[PDB]
Amino acid sequence: MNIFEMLRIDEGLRLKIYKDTEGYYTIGIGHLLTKSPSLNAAKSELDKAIGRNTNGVITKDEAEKLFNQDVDAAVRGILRNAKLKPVYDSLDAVRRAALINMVFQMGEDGVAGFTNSLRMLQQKRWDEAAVNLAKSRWYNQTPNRAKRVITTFRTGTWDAYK
Ligand SMILES: [Cl-]
Ligand SMILES: [Cl-]
Repeated sequence: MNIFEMLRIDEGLRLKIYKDTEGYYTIGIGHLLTKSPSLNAAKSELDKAIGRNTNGVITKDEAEKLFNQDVDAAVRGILRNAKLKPVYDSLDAVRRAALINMVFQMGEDGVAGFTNSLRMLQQKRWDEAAVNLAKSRWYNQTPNRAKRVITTFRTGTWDAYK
């Protein structure tokens, strides 16, 4: 298992514009297009992102390309973030995947706000961090996915994904 396969399990793949769990226009592998309610504003962002007139539909290859950029940007955002970087550097390979997953879903600012859990992860207090991570809107809103990420942090194994 690796970060790509992990995220592919959590986000799915859709080749036509769809609405995410929050109700926002998305396409491919969890690629957020816009927070705007307008489907046209979404199609516009979509075409800008792909470099062609898509009419709301893309191919698998195009979906995968967006995905590659998005994972890349997630990692680089962590590395540039003063709050996140030290956490990431402290972690083993599996748990690093878990932090990347959170960042991809909720953005850098979002994760960076989990101050207390971050400190606990850094200190390697697994069980405590798992308990604190669960007290969040994130966990309340997407409990199945959150549990999977949380289990990855607690255990340092890919069990939740197998
Ligand atoms: Cl883009
Ligand atoms: Cl869920």
